[PDB]
Amino acid sequence: VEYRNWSKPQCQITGFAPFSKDNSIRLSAGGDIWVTREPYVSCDPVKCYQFALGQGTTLDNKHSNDTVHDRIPHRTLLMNELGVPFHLGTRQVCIAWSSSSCHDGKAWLHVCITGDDKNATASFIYDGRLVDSIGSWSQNILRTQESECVCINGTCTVVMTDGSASGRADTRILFIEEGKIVHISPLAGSAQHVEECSCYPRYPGVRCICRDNWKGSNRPVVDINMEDYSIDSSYVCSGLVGDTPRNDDRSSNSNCRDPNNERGTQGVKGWAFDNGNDLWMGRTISKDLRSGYETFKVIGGWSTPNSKSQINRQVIVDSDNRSGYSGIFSVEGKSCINRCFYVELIRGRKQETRVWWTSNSIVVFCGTSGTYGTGSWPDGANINFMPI
Amino acid sequence: VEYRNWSKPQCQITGFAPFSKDNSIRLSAGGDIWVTREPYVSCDPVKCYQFALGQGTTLDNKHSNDTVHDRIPHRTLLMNELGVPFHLGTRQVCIAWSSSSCHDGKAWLHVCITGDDKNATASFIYDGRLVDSIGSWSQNILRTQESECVCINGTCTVVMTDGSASGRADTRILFIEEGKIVHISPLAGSAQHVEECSCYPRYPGVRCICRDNWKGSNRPVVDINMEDYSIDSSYVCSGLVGDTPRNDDRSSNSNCRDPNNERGTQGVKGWAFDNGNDLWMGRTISKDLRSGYETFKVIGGWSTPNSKSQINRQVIVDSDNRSGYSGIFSVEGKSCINRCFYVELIRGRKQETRVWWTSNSIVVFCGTSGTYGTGSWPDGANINFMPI
Amino acid sequence: VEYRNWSKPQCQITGFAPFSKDNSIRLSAGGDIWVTREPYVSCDPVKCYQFALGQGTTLDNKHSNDTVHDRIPHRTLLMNELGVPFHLGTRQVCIAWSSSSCHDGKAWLHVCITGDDKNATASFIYDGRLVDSIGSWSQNILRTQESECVCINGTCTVVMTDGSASGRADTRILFIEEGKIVHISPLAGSAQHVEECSCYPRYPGVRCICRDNWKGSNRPVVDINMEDYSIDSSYVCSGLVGDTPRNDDRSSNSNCRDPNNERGTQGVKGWAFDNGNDLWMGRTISKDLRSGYETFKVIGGWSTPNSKSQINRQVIVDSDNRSGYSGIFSVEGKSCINRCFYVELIRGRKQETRVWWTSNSIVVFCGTSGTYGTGSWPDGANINFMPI
Amino acid sequence: VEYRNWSKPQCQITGFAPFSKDNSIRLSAGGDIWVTREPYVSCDPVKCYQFALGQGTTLDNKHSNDTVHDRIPHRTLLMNELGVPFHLGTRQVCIAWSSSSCHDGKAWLHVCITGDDKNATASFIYDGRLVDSIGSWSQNILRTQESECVCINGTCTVVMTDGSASGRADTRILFIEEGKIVHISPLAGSAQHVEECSCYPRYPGVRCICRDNWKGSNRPVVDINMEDYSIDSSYVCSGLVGDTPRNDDRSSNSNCRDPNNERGTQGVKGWAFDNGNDLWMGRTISKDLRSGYETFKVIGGWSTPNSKSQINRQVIVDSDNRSGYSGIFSVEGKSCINRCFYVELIRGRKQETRVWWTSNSIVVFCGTSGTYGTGSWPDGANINFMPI
Ligand SMILES: *[C@@H]1O[C@H](CO[C@H]2O[C@H](CO)[C@@H](O)[C@H](O)[C@@H]2O)[C@@H](O[C@@H]2O[C@H](CO)[C@@H](O[C@@H]3O[C@H](CO)[C@@H](O)[C@H](O[C@H]4O[C@H](CO)[C@@H](O)[C@H](O)[C@@H]4O[C@H]4O[C@H](CO)[C@@H](O)[C@H](O)[C@@H]4O)[C@@H]3O)[C@H](O)[C@H]2NC(C)=O)[C@H](O)[C@H]1NC(C)=O
Ligand SMILES: *[C@@H]1O[C@H](CO[C@H]2O[C@H](CO)[C@@H](O)[C@H](O)[C@@H]2O)[C@@H](O[C@@H]2O[C@H](CO)[C@@H](O[C@@H]3O[C@H](CO)[C@@H](O)[C@H](O[C@H]4O[C@H](CO)[C@@H](O)[C@H](O)[C@@H]4O[C@H]4O[C@H](CO)[C@@H](O)[C@H](O)[C@@H]4O)[C@@H]3O)[C@H](O)[C@H]2NC(C)=O)[C@H](O)[C@H]1NC(C)=O
Ligand SMILES: *[C@@H]1O[C@H](CO[C@H]2O[C@H](CO)[C@@H](O)[C@H](O)[C@@H]2O)[C@@H](O[C@@H]2O[C@H](CO)[C@@H](O[C@@H]3O[C@H](CO)[C@@H](O)[C@H](O[C@H]4O[C@H](CO)[C@@H](O)[C@H](O)[C@@H]4O[C@H]4O[C@H](CO)[C@@H](O)[C@H](O)[C@@H]4O)[C@@H]3O)[C@H](O)[C@H]2NC(C)=O)[C@H](O)[C@H]1NC(C)=O
Ligand SMILES: *[C@@H]1O[C@H](CO[C@H]2O[C@H](CO)[C@@H](O)[C@H](O)[C@@H]2O)[C@@H](O[C@@H]2O[C@H](CO)[C@@H](O[C@@H]3O[C@H](CO)[C@@H](O)[C@H](O[C@H]4O[C@H](CO)[C@@H](O)[C@H](O)[C@@H]4O[C@H]4O[C@H](CO)[C@@H](O)[C@H](O)[C@@H]4O)[C@@H]3O)[C@H](O)[C@H]2NC(C)=O)[C@H](O)[C@H]1NC(C)=O
Ligand SMILES: *[C@@H]1O[C@H](CO)[C@@H](O[C@@H]2O[C@H](CO)[C@@H](O)[C@H](O)[C@H]2NC(C)=O)[C@H](O)[C@H]1NC(C)=O
Ligand SMILES: *[C@@H]1O[C@H](CO)[C@@H](O[C@@H]2O[C@H](CO)[C@@H](O)[C@H](O)[C@H]2NC(C)=O)[C@H](O)[C@H]1NC(C)=O
Ligand SMILES: *[C@@H]1O[C@H](CO)[C@@H](O[C@@H]2O[C@H](CO)[C@@H](O)[C@H](O)[C@H]2NC(C)=O)[C@H](O)[C@H]1NC(C)=O
Ligand SMILES: *[C@@H]1O[C@H](CO)[C@@H](O[C@@H]2O[C@H](CO)[C@@H](O)[C@H](O)[C@H]2NC(C)=O)[C@H](O)[C@H]1NC(C)=O
Ligand SMILES: CC(=O)Nc1ccc(C(=O)O)cc1NC(=O)CO
Ligand SMILES: CC(=O)Nc1ccc(C(=O)O)cc1NC(=O)CO
Ligand SMILES: CC(=O)Nc1ccc(C(=O)O)cc1NC(=O)CO
Ligand SMILES: CC(=O)Nc1ccc(C(=O)O)cc1NC(=O)CO
Ligand SMILES: [Ca+2]
Ligand SMILES: [Ca+2]
Ligand SMILES: [Ca+2]
Ligand SMILES: [Ca+2]
Repeated sequence: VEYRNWSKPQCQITGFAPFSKDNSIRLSAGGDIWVTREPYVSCDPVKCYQFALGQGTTLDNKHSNDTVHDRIPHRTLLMNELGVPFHLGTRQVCIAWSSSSCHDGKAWLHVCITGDDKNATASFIYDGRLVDSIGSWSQNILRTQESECVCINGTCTVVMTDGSASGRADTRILFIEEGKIVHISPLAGSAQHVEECSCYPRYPGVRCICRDNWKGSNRPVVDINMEDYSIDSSYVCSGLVGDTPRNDDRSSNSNCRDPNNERGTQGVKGWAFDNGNDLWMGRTISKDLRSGYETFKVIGGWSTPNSKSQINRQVIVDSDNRSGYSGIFSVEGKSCINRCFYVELIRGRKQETRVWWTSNSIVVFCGTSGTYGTGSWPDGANINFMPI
Repeated sequence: VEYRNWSKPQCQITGFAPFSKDNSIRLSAGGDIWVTREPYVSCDPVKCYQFALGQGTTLDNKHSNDTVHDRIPHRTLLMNELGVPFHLGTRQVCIAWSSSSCHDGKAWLHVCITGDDKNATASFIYDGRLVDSIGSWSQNILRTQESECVCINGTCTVVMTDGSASGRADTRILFIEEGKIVHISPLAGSAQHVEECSCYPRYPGVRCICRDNWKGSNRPVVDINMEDYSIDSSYVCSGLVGDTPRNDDRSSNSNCRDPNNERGTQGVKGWAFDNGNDLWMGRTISKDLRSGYETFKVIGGWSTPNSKSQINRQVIVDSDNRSGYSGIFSVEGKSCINRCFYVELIRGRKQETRVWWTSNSIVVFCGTSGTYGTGSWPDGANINFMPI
Repeated sequence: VEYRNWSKPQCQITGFAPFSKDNSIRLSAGGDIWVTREPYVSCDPVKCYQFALGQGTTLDNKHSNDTVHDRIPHRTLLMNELGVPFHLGTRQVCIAWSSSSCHDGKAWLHVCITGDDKNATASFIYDGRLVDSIGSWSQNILRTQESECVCINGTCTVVMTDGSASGRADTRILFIEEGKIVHISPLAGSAQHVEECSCYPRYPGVRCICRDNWKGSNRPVVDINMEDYSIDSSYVCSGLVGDTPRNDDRSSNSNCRDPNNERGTQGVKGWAFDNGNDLWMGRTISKDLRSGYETFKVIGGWSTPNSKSQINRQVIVDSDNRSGYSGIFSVEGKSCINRCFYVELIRGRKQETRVWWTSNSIVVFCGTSGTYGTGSWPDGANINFMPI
Repeated sequence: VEYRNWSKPQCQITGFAPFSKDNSIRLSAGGDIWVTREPYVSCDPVKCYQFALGQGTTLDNKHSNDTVHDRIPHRTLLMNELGVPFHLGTRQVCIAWSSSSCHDGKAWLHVCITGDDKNATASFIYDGRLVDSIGSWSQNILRTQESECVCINGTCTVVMTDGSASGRADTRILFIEEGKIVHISPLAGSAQHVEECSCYPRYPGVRCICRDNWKGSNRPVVDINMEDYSIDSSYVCSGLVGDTPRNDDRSSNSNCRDPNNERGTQGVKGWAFDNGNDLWMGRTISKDLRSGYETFKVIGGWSTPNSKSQINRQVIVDSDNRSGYSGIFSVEGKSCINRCFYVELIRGRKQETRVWWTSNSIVVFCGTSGTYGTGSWPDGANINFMPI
């Protein structure tokens, strides 16, 4: 085998077509299915798998009550082939309440994180074995992407943070090269608060549209140069803007340079990608809550400040139901590296209160230069038939 | 590996012998088994798998109530090795309420279809990755075979339709060549309404005995020439005729040229194949309802109008119980390409009303030049022990 | 790969050591486990698997009531790796109420039998695909071994019968050579009623200690010469004698030539093997019922009429609980072909009546030249905790 | 493939980072999970698996009542990939109430033990097939490690005992070389009662920190020279001392030469390893009960009598909950052979009495030269939500 060096032009996509869905919640009312959160999908050259931080339990387990909590010593990273639900036969690849896996092209790398918020650790399991580790620097919930890291020629770069939800955090980018961290670079550029990045190969570099829990609705962008370990950062030019909550199309702004300070203290993991001066992106159809999810093309959104010229939209999840976290994921084509996204459909506590558990099912569309109709693929679980 | 080029003489079969059965419904009253419909089986050179459009749920899930509906955003294409039921560990290969998979001889192709009836899309997932897509042309339930497409030297041909259940539809045949649609040809020949075809390799071409929901009981035939992308069509010569409902042996007819207009607005996916001037075929033992299923050889049925000279019959499913959809499937032998069929044994709503769910189990016999007894292999599930 | 030609001296065993056990019944009261019967184990060069004719249902399924019946259209041949129970994820390799599988050394052969007792068929699935078939000759429950057939250089020989439980049957031996039956030879020798043979390689031939439901307690022996397709037959010389029911050690006899007519109309699948003039063998500890199971070495038992000189006995299953069918199975060693056996531990109806189901779990010891203690490994399921 | 010859310098570890956890008990209240005990993990060059002696049942099976008993004919050795719970789809690799598996570098070896305490046997299944066996020598619960044996160049050494819990036992070390026992050597050195050893490669030899149920809290050490089949033994120099029960840090002692006779009649499987004159080790945080588990580095602990100079400690399992057995396990790195440990988290009868079952879940950290925070990863199962 050789390493993934991703040297192929990004495909010229026309929009998004359907790819996977697992009905996990639907099945949960009639099968021993896990109770996960903050999911994502990644693929090795031959096939894809779906990741998710389970709650160390099943929906029918009374151990589901209080599944809202974000970090318990029992959150383990599950890993199935893309399309097969998290049934008792699922492998818990490692202990972690926050993660990121990528496949250098020879084996898998799994940034797994557990422990006290104040003082947590991060295990770097590569090729099944624990190659290195690192500990909490700012002694405050050392976290990472909750999406897949990316590798180019042997080095895989994961951007992690440790600092303060709504406040100045110490974000840095590790260059774990085959399990062992070969270098660490503090965040450069303008960005004011990088959280849970959605990264993707941009030969010869890596680009990340992230989050910003501090004071921006417009998405942060963290560019890592693979050549010299450098870093740069900014924000998306898009005027539409995509985080949640956010202001609203008419009254939202961004200048690619600073946090817009428009309902900013807030967030949800999102994604996006350039293409010429344009920006393929997607956000919740709702601007206050995580309901529904749309995607569209903002002509100019990449290179021109506050552009609100939208186009090619699509309802992935109708507005009348829940959405959630969202990341990106690439797949090498025979001629070009395609772009794909997934959607976390969360159900349970806080929003819906009939139940005492909080799990989620996924949905994944993929770039396509072909044609396509219209639809809305929600979770589908009747909360009234659900356990608890 | 090389591609399947199917250049082998079709075996000279004597009848049909037993091959698989999964008791899915039987097991459903005592196990987390899925709730599928419109099943089929296909095989790559080494082994076979069984497909089925599940209802994004299990029989015990209250989410089973109303499983009668044909298309919900939750229907995903399941895929197991031939013989292992759709238990929670089954992979949902893609989102689709209508499909067709084939294996060019190097990897699998999966025509998956979801979305609004009015405007649906069709994803062409090949080798795990989404290679292309196409959208609804007549803006009316873009559908396909619900059986396996066939490939010769690299090009795989699936015939799809989009138009009007009982009325003129726009049927066309795509030539997806390794995920990407390399050509599309509108239906030629006489045929008046091709629906859910059962196709099979007929080196150097592909032949399809399909359905006809408009005005025929006799089965349509769609021949695709692989050489020039052409098309031709007609109807089976058989006087016995095999759709449902249909008239009845004595009073049924066909002339290989036009819809017989004998209870025609009606249908069920069926299959058949030539052999000299003869026609191996199978239909429900009942001519009004889908109960039971028989097979036999009509001497002349292929090349001579309205032939009712039957022979070599066999009861696969006794008349006293349910049958359903049915397709064909080929398997390369060491010297000849064998012919095989499967039977959808449906249970649940509308017909049986004790329950509120509608699932099905399969049965599959395969051509054989050997000897064989007689039997009847139904579903076997006691509807009185069944959930709901 | 090459074929198994078994040219190695049989190991010089000292007795039997433990190998597998699946606790299937025990697990059945707390898991979706199948309801099988007439089990057996076989191995391909690399590993072993365990076979069993399930009842097309689980113990918790109400579909378990009446699982006593021997042949229903729903009995399918299950196949797991040696040691993993028949859980919903088990593959139903084919439809069959009587079978025999062997592995020529390149792929598997599965003699599967279903259909009407009067007129049943026998599918010969080889390398996943149906290669041939044969139909019922004496129009009376065409059956076979319920153990593994054996192959030498490409030809695999299964001995089947069709005739009359307690009466003259037409037993014959097929020489299915890679799926296709290359020859059939009627039973020769003295034997008066061969039923469900336990066969084993005896380079360059195959030997079978079978059953005799007609008028013998002493076991039949069917030798097949691979060289010329011939056959020969007789009975074991052993005076101890091992079928059930049988007379009793003191008053039991045999002369290697004729049925002893000592409680003969009766049977249970058993096994045994030579070694010089001696005979390794095993029978139920009880001589009327199937309770318990023992093994021992009869010095002379092979070559000398009515020898009752026993030695090296062992209680595999203590007398206070159920046993059942039993077959043999070989395994190639690095220097010699080892001999192994398995024991069907049946539970359920007729004998135990608290329940309405009849399933079984297995136990398997294997030859050993080493040392070993003593024990008793029964089923272990508390019938009072069991479903129904 | 080649054999594992382990010729690499042991890594220079800084402490322990998280690796796996299976939440088995947590899942048991909502899934068909097995009821095991005395677990362990081992890895072949490519990946790891987790072993455990199940109780031939599930927690929901009424067959769980009385799962406290240590040896029943139904205890079978389960084997899953590291991270996937013991769900019905788990393979019972053999019959055994005491075991040890290792992988010579070409295939697996499984020392499985069952039978009467008085007269038990030990099957040596290698490469799937039973290669040899041995019987009970002192006719008293022939037992072994309950951890993984180790192999160097083709010979795998397991140290077994048979004798008297609290009294002089006959411990010996077998040198099973590819299934067949090529030599046996009685225990040499000073050690007074070796029980369930935790062994590890120390090129060109093997070292074992074991137990001592007789009259020591300080751990026994059994060194096996691979070169000449010799043996040597002693006790750890550490003054901290790690068994349970034990005296207490201030008042505990050891001189590397004799049993300390400090609460000695007692035990629990533990582990430890040298590093220069130092000793990496771990024990329960409690000195009377098995609650909690800690690890630390005793500077000098290896080469200097009664050293109590501790350092680098860590709470793996907080003191407020249960721990249990513990073994070691090695993993070859790209440059050095890393050291790892696992912790048996037991739940059920005797200690906790709300329930009638006694199962356990595991936790596994692995050596690391990196950094790491602090945490406590217990079982997590709310005994009040648990079955029975
Ligand atoms: C491909 O296919 C699309 C499908 O797009 C998406 O449509 C779904 C529904 O919106 C969405 O959830 C799914 O995920 C698809 O991706 C084709 O067009 C689209 O489909 C429908 C119908 O054309 C549009 O749906 C809207 O939402 C309501 C529910 O479906 C519907 O009621 C809305 O219509 C109201 O306005 C119409 C005129 O537009 C009017 O006739 C009615 O009055 C109607 O009723 C409301 O209005 C009144 C009060 O305000 C009262 O009558 C009554 O109380 C009621 O509340 C609306 O139609 C969807 O927006 C539409 N267009 C698009 C661009 O998606 C599309 O043909 C094709 N396009 C592409 C690019 O492939
Ligand atoms: C191989 O084996 C076949 C098996 O073929 C199929 O038979 C099953 C039953 O029909 C079918 O479900 C299964 O799937 C097999 O594939 C051998 O022959 C066949 O088997 C039976 C018996 O010979 C035939 O079955 C028919 O269906 C009824 C249920 O089994 C049965 O009652 C029918 O018989 C009535 O007529 C007979 C004479 O034919 C007469 O003796 C009785 O009176 C009987 O009773 C009814 O009639 C009266 C009122 O009308 C009253 O007595 C009473 O009220 C009752 O209702 C009939 O026998 C099946 O048709 C038959 N033939 C064939 C060609 O399949 C076959 O030997 C062999 N063939 C081949 C090609 O391999
Ligand atoms: C290896 O290990 C064997 C184990 O062999 C098998 O023993 C188990 C029990 O029989 C069997 O189920 C398991 O599968 C093993 O494979 C060692 O020896 C064997 O073990 C026991 C004890 O030595 C023998 O068991 C017999 O069965 C009864 C239950 O265990 C037991 O009660 C019987 O003993 C009666 O007789 C003894 C003297 O023999 C006497 O002291 C008592 O009185 C006892 O009690 C009954 O008798 C009276 C009324 O008749 C009353 O006292 C009271 O009411 C009660 O009913 C008997 O001991 C087993 O037979 C024995 N021998 C053998 C050769 O297996 C063996 O050491 C070693 N051998 C080898 C070849 O490896
Ligand atoms: C990396 O991160 C460690 C984490 O180490 C371990 O800490 C967990 C809790 O002990 C453990 O279960 C987990 O597995 C970790 O591996 C960082 O430091 C450690 O964390 C905490 C806080 O610093 C320490 O925990 C102790 O245990 C109690 C529960 O957490 C806590 O209440 C204890 O504190 C009592 O003393 C403090 C001063 O120490 C005082 O402020 C309070 O009064 C407090 O309250 C009790 O005392 C009074 C009565 O006696 C009353 O106030 C009241 O009734 C109450 O009972 C204590 O803090 C843990 O020991 C600590 N240190 C270490 C070295 O682990 C560490 O920063 C970093 N280290 C490394 C090497 O990476
Ligand atoms: C990126 O990876 C590809 C695959 O390793 C490299 O291209 C291959 O190697 C040589 C030199 O380019 C050619 O003969 C092959 O035909 C190439 N493979 C294919 C599929 O075209 C490529 O050089 C790598 N490096 C860069 C910088 O792109
Ligand atoms: C159809 O496929 C077969 C397999 O690729 C082709 O035949 C093989 O290739 C060469 C030329 O025919 C022969 O030496 C081999 O012996 C053939 N294989 C076998 C199993 O016979 C065949 O040419 C393909 N093309 C056509 C048009 O049939
Ligand atoms: C039985 O099978 C074995 C394996 O195919 C044959 O022996 C091998 O082939 C040649 C000729 O004997 C030797 O160089 C190899 O060393 C043999 N293999 C082994 C493992 O010894 C053997 O000839 C076959 N035929 C017969 C009649 O025994
Ligand atoms: C231990 O095992 C290794 C692997 O088999 C042996 O080293 C390899 O073999 C030759 C001779 O040493 C070298 O060319 C290879 O480069 C070695 N492999 C690696 C990865 O370095 C080694 O000799 C074995 N024996 C001993 C005593 O260490
Ligand atoms: C470790 C962890 O709590 N991850 C999260 C997951 C979801 C959410 C969320 O609110 O959906 C938040 C966090 N935490 C943060 O991002 C804090 O800035
Ligand atoms: C997509 C879809 O509804 N497929 C079907 C499946 C079964 C049936 C059926 O009636 O069994 C019908 C359809 N639809 C049509 O064929 C309409 O002409
Ligand atoms: C097909 C079938 O019934 N197999 C059997 C299995 C078990 C038994 C049994 O009685 O255990 C009997 C049979 N049948 C016969 O052997 C009749 O001679
Ligand atoms: C075979 C067996 O009983 N193994 C054990 C497991 C656990 C324990 C235990 O007490 O945790 C004890 C034993 N037995 C012994 O070690 C006797 O010295
Ligand atoms: Ca924000
Ligand atoms: Ca019609
Ligand atoms: Ca008899
Ligand atoms: Ca002790």
